[PDB]
Amino acid sequence: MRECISIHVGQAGVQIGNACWELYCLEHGIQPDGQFNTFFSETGAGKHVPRAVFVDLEPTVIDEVRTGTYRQLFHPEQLITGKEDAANNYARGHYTIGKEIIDLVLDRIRKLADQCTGLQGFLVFHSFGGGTGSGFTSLLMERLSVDYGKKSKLEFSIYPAPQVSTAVVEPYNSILTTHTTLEHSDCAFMVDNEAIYDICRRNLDIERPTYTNLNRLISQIVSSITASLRFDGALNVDLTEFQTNLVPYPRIHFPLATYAPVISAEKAYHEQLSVAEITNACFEPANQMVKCDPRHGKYMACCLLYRGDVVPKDVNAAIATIKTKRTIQFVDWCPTGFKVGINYQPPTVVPGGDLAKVQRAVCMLSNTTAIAEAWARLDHKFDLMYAKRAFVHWYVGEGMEEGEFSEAREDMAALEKDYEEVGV
Amino acid sequence: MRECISIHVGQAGVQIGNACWELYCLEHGIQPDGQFNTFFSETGAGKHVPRAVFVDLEPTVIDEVRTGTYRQLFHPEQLITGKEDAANNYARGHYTIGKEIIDLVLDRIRKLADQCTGLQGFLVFHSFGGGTGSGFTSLLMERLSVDYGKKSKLEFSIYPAPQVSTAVVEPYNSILTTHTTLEHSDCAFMVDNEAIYDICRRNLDIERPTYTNLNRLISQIVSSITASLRFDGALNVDLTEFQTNLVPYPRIHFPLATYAPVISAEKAYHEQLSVAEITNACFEPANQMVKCDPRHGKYMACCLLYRGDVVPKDVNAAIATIKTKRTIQFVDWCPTGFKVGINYQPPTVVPGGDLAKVQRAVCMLSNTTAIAEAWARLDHKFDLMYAKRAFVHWYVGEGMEEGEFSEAREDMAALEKDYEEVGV
Amino acid sequence: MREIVHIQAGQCGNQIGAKFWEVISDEHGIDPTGSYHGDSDLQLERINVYYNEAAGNKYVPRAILVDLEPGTMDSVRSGPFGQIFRPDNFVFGQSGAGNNWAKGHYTEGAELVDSVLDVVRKESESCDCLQGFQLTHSLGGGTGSGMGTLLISKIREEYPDRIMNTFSVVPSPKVSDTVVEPYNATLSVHQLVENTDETYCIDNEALYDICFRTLKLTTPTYGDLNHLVSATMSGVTTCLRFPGQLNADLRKLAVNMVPFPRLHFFMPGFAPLTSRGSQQYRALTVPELTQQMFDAKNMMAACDPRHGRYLTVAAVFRGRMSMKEVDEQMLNVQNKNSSYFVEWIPNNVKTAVCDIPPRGLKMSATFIGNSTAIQELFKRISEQFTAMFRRKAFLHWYTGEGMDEMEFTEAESNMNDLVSEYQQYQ
Amino acid sequence: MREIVHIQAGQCGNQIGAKFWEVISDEHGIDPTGSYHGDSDLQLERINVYYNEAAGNKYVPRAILVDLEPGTMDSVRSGPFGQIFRPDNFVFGQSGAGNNWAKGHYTEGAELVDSVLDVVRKESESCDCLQGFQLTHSLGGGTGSGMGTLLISKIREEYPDRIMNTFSVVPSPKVSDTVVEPYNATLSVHQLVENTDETYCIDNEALYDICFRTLKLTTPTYGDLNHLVSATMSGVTTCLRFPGQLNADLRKLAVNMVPFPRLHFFMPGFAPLTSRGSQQYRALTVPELTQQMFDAKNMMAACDPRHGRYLTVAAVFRGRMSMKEVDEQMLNVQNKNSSYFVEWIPNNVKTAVCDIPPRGLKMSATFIGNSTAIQELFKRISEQFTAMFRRKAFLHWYTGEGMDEMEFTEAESNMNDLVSEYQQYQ
Ligand SMILES: CC[C@H](/C=C(/C)[C@@H]1C[C@@H](OC)C[C@H](O)C(C)(C)[C@@]2(O)O[C@@H](C[C@@H](OC)[C@H](O)C(=O)O1)C[C@@H](OC)[C@H]2O)CO
Ligand SMILES: Nc1nc2c(ncn2[C@@H]2O[C@H](COP(=O)(O)OP(=O)(O)OP(=O)(O)O)[C@@H](O)[C@H]2O)c(=O)[nH]1
Ligand SMILES: Nc1nc2c(ncn2[C@@H]2O[C@H](COP(=O)(O)OP(=O)(O)OP(=O)(O)O)[C@@H](O)[C@H]2O)c(=O)[nH]1
Ligand SMILES: Nc1nc2c(ncn2[C@@H]2O[C@H](COP(=O)(O)OP(=O)(O)O)[C@@H](O)[C@H]2O)c(=O)[nH]1
Ligand SMILES: Nc1nc2c(ncn2[C@@H]2O[C@H](COP(=O)(O)OP(=O)(O)O)[C@@H](O)[C@H]2O)c(=O)[nH]1
Ligand SMILES: [Mg+2]
Ligand SMILES: [Mg+2]
Repeated sequence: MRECISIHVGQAGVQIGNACWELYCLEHGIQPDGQFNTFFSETGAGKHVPRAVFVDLEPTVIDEVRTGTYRQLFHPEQLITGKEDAANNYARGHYTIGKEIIDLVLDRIRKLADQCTGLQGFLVFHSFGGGTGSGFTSLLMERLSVDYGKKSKLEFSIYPAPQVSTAVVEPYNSILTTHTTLEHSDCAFMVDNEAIYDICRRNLDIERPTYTNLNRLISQIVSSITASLRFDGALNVDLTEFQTNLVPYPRIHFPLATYAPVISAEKAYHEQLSVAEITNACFEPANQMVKCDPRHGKYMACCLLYRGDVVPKDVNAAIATIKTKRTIQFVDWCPTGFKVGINYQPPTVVPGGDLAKVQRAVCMLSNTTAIAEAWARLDHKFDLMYAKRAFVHWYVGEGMEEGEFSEAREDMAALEKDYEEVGV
Repeated sequence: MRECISIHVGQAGVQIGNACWELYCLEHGIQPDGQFNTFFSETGAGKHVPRAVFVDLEPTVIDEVRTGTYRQLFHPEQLITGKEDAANNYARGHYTIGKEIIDLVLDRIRKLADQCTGLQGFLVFHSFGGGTGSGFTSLLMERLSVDYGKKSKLEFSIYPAPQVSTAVVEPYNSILTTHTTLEHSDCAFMVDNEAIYDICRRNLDIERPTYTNLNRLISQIVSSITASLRFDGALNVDLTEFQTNLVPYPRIHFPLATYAPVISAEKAYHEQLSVAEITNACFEPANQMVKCDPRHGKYMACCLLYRGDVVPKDVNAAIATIKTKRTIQFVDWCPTGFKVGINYQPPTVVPGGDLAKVQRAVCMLSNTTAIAEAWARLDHKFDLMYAKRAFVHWYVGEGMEEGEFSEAREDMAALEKDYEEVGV
Repeated sequence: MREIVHIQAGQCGNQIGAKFWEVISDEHGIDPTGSYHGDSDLQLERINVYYNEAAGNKYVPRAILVDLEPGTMDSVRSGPFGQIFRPDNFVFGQSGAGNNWAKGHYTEGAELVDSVLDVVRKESESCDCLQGFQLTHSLGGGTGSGMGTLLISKIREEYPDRIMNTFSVVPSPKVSDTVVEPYNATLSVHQLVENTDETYCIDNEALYDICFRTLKLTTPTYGDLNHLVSATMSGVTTCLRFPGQLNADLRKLAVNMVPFPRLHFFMPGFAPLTSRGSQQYRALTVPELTQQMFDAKNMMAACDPRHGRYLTVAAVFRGRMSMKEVDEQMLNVQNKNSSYFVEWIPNNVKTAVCDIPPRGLKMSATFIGNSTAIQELFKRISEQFTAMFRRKAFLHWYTGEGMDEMEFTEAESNMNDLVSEYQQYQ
Repeated sequence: MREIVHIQAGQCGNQIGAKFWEVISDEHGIDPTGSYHGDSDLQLERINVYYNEAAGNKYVPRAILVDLEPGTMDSVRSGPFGQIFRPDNFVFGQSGAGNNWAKGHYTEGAELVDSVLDVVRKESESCDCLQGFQLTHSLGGGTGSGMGTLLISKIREEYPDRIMNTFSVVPSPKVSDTVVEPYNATLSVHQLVENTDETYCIDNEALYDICFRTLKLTTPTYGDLNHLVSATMSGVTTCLRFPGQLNADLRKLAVNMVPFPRLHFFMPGFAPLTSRGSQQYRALTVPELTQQMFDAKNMMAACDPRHGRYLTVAAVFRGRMSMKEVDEQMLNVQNKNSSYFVEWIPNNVKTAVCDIPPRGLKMSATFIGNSTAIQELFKRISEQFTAMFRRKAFLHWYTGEGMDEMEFTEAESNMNDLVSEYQQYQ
């Protein structure tokens, strides 16, 4: 049967993973003590065990998981630990400390694969900017590529925001990650914290958020992406289809991920929440989950994942309407720029949560030239930093070389050029 | 189906809107918690939600609405708020503060339009003289014109009285509004507070009134205007018909609005309240809801909206009688100067109210050269004020220019000339 | 939205301010320890206009208390509501001001003003949407007059698009309280003409008249006079803090009351003011209240309003009342006595109404008049000043602090120009 | 994993250390007899970072106490938490250091240092994964400065791939505490430039300012100043000892705070610091805390931060808070006042958050700033040093211990180079 393996790497990734697992449990009625095959590997005592890899170089987040509510759910191995974190240092992830743990991780992955009779591939959770999530993740991905080749390697990545950050070596790390996951990862789905905060401010009418809320939101999106593997419905999408439909050229593979309706209990009753409306919301500039205007960019390819009550006719109508709008610009070379997925199973509400129950929800994954601007900004930042050789002694002092940075910059430039070409 | 969207702007407008919504609820049996399509957009839980836009730059009136009885009825968006009011300053509405909020309002309007399958157009409630109701409303109207074009834009406007006022920059603002809603609004229906007070003194036999009563009276008129969209009856009038029937020339589009019978419980029993009598009352100088004598002016076009028990024969007879009177002067060029609308549904009584139950009621909308005098008076006032350049530093200090005033005056003069021509 | 920052400067300014904070506190149901004990939700809805909330449902007035000498503020702290203020918002110097505008504006005050500005900035940063500043001071002394003016100058420079309004206690024609009063007043007024949006002119002689002639009070205390002033002050901002039928605002009032930028000196009044003996004898009708409001004997400036014309008057009514009645009364006053209202501004009276009346009254009203009669005050001050300056009497106290003759002449010129302007519309 | 070894050297170093161990003990629920009396499992989970466990659930700080004279350590032992330390971890000599860097570094200290190194080795052998060393000392004396520097040199040579961080009490521009301070400080600083990964610069004058201006404390004790320092110290390592949303680390902070290897001198701060009188008057919001953090008056070095630019700042927040809010505040500071942040490093502020707040507070924060303003301290020291050295004043005390003129010149050269480097980014 259809089976996939999750990998959660870092602090952020692990946090996201916790939320995801909670959501999954809520969906499939599994208790916190383990009392589906797609995600939960079943054993001979009416016990369901997640099929995930949990990795951190700092033993803190993992320790929390091990002590908390869902400790009996997880295996005592899936949760892997180290001794000291990378500390926002790609070099300490990719070269120095990662090559101590990576083997174990690989072994675990192999074991998990062995336990499956049709592994669709991988879902990986990391962060552009973090020390572990940048370098270690990259290393892992390379190894996976070497091993499996034609198994799906999907990534969920926390992109650094333009006007806000939490680390002053974040441009370097991200750039390095981009350089060394450009020839491995098939899809890298993007979420941005600033964007999420903006969404919270606007749609939810909440202006005192925290990381937990963000994680929950991310988990919803993840669930939507993966809902076709675990339930019936017209147009059952696969993990392998995304690659086919959202990657026109192999270097160009960063699509944005957005969710609608993200709305509180008060204006759920006021709104109709029809299909068309939701679709419209999905394409609105402010509702997007990154800091980019899709008015400044042409949509190459979009993928829509309707979940709940949806008459396909209505969906079609909505799509037609979207096409009609002047705006919402598409590229010349992609007329058919839509993929549609439908599930009978509705979204699931998490107790003590932000979101209310809905009849129908939609998740949109869109690959566009709007991200080019973001990339350019990042490059500029990098240039500003690297011109004075700031922080370079840390990276060079653990493995890296002067020249690698230059190469990375060149690669970024090439990517930008490609994007520009696509735009024409 | 037939659908229209209400817009309520200012303090006064918002107050009026509250009353209107109460009246609507009473009519259609909707509870204060939402438990028709023409005004109430229906959602999937046996809940009815108004289809209105509520706008104020000062967050006080809106806050009151949000806390009061009908808080659950309204959406948490339809009620829009700002931070600081215009303070009787057209310039702070039209130029400075309005261009912060206007976009949001436009978006809301668009959303509402999208939710309709046959938008008849708009009903807007503001005030000539107020800071927000003058400038902001004008701005909104212009935007609407730019967007929709051939959607009906009806206005309900509180005209400043001649011998009484509540603000000593009221001539300026009103003039500005007139200048910038002369090429946008199709109809601007008029009510005057002094006139209403006079009516209360005379017909109702009440001489301790308040704003609430006035608002209720206005709401009755509004209901009468809109009763044909929501009930059956011979001669079902539309919002689009008013424009056709009451606007002989595009600049000339201010008709007076009057209601009969406005009478208390004591002399409801004494009076017969026949159709003819009511019609006669409608054309009487003192009963009119503005400070103008229609003996000093020719009626261009009149529209009568009979509501309740009415034999059309009786109505015809009444009209004939009216025509006979020497008122009651009509223009040479408009022989057919009557439009007749009838509804089987009677008027609805509001608990703790001024008015008693009646069999039949009539609302008259009349476009006449009597308003020319009022306009002239206003112009004179403006001239008296502007000759010394009084208050101009406030307006000029936020956007306006010396010259705009002159232009406005010229426009007013032109309007007066047109009216004079029509009179001949 | 609509936060107001209060500054109280010098002896009189701090004293009036204490009373004002008491009154506002009682209106909002706030006890001296910053706890709320009200009965209505309306009490808290707009509490943010004057108060800042702290841990444990504590409310702290956005008030800055300024003096060059510690005595008055020590007394304030010792007082009933004194413990409600933020300790860090007392800003004081050590040397007195000697009823000397130069010491307040140029020397002693110059040393302290930066510290005050820092506190002001801190408070303004806590405002979601700061409306503006309210200042309380005297015009005749050194601190309130010199230091106060200086503060105003600084704040207007930094926040030129906010409202700057003052309650300014002025000298009285009969019985001056200091010898250099004319000098100080003229020096302050010069600065206020150019740096404030509105100034409420309070005359202690008028207050005494009110106490004796109207209230029948044998033995008025400064406390009692202060109370009256506080009541007027509260009236002005009522429409920011409560609902109504015609919701006024500071800015709105300014728009309707200032037809030319320099003419922003108002005569305040309050109603009803009735003796404790004759309370049951009066019928509390809106007409009667209106009559009280427009009675010269119920004004708080050193003017005969009948010796000039009203350019504009703003009336703010509090309680339940018929808008019909109010409007009719306003019409009647203007029609009957059109000679007392400038003819070039039709509808010289603006009305606002707030539903929630002050404690112990069903109805009340506050009156704000921009009358050309105010010129008399200025003219009298100018005469006094010139009487001294032409002999350079007392001048060494000011030249010793670095002021020059030319400044005094400039001040005189400004004053005279103002008077001329007023005479135009008279 | 992540064990930290503490070394406290000389009088000030031992005194500050005592307070630090008290504070940490109370945080972990450890009583003076090494018994745990906590209420949460979080208290013990990472107790190994600072403590070693012994028979009978006894916890013993991994602390090495060093002095050339016995007095101070005798006092420490006599003190409240003094009995918690391992007796074998007191390492002392018999002859004093006479405020003489040469005696600490080359002669008296040289005789004792091997014994200290042996103890250090013993402690490091008990670490599953030793993170690094924390040193507490003064820069102006003989023992903490000379001996302390020497120890640092030795340990870095032996453990060059571990973190070496110091809390270093420096001389203050107004009121020096010894005559040879400039010499000692320069000699220490020379060594620290090359042998430490980060140094927190503490100025006693700044502490006194904090106590008087901010805390409103009439009579601060050295104990009280020490407390503040201890609080800052604890802040730095909070993320090793407790869970969080953004788990920081020493190494992470170093990575984000040191853009060039020699520029590793930080100005520490702590928040909130509020007077006992005015506690209820403050609303404890993250914004307000941020404002406190960035206020020059709340810094613990002898700098005006406004006289330079921030290269990087690390903020560590403790308690429950909205990450959204924190990030927004950080953005606002940088956008509003971009001139105070070096333009070549976008996102100059790094934030970390630990869920568990310190005792008696719902929220707190610790501030670590790498500002080019620090150059002023160095420049002033250099001026002082040169003033003496050009006359060879007091020099015989050092040449008598075998030091040569050339060393002093080298030290001066280093200092000047450092200053020049700082000026580059200014
Ligand atoms: C951003 C880095 C930073 C630079 C500046 C200028 C920062 C910015 C702001 O704080 C964040 C100032 C702040 O918003 C206030 C105005 C409320 C305030 O705190 O400013 C200080 C004086 C100011 O320097 C002038 C302060 O010392 C300071 O450091 O300010 C007086 C104080 O009295 C209560 C109060 O008025 C240095 O680290
Ligand atoms: N949405 C979300 N973002 C997070 C979370 N935790 C961290 N981040 C973001 O991730 C980035 C930091 O990377 P981390 O994952 O914390 O770093 P790490 O992978 O543990 O790497 P090191 O700590 O450097 O070894 C920042 O942009 C954070 O805002 C989380 O729980 N949710
Ligand atoms: N009939 C009626 N008239 C009102 C009401 N409220 C205000 N008015 C009238 O409207 C005019 C004042 O305009 P407002 O609507 O109060 O002003 P606004 O639109 O809020 O504008 P600003 O307050 O200036 O920002 C005056 O002529 C009032 O008599 C009301 O509830 N009913
Ligand atoms: N109404 C009133 N006037 C006061 C009060 N205290 C002082 N004054 C008046 O203020 C003027 C004296 O100025 P004052 O404020 O005491 O001097 P300062 O401290 O230098 O500003 C005189 O006209 C006094 O009559 C008071 O509490 N209330
Ligand atoms: N903050 C603080 N400073 C101290 C303490 N004890 C001494 N000092 C300072 O440390 C410096 C003197 O050095 P000290 O440590 O006593 O000399 P040592 O024993 O030779 O290292 C001076 O600047 C003193 O002000 C203390 O307990 N706390
Ligand atoms: Mg980590
Ligand atoms: Mg308004």
